[PDB]
Amino acid sequence: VVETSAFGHHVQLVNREGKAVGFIEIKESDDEGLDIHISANSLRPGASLGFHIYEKGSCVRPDFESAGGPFNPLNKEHGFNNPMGHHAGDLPNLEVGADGKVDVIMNAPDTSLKKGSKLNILDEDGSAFIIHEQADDYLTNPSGNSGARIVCGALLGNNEKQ
Repeated sequence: VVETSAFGHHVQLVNREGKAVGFIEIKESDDEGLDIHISANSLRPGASLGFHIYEKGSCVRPDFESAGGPFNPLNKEHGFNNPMGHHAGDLPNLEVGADGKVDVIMNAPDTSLKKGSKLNILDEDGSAFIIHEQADDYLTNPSGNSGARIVCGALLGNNEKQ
């Protein structure tokens, strides 16, 4: 009939235009690196639905103490090979095209998300996942965007003591 997720409490990845409405379904395992199922869904356009750890707190920081986010200025050109050039700041491997079925669970640096605390990989910005600044929804007419903060999902664990 219907199914259900595993664990709870996660950073939902939704977009005002992306249409995405998945979530960060992490299911700590016990093998190597990680074995979570962080992949959004409910999309269509070749837009993005989040980004790599590059945000300060999940919708809990305006702009003052180290903005963070991506790098480089606006720069809205993107040319496979132009005289101007472009870089932006790298793009996440999750820009629709497969139902946002992008689950990273193969070879990891140090994703000890099975230590016994969801994701004990709290380093500067644990796991940040901002769902914005990307879209490229070829619509222009309704209410697309192609760059604008609306959703987020940066849940960077916090820990500190003497």
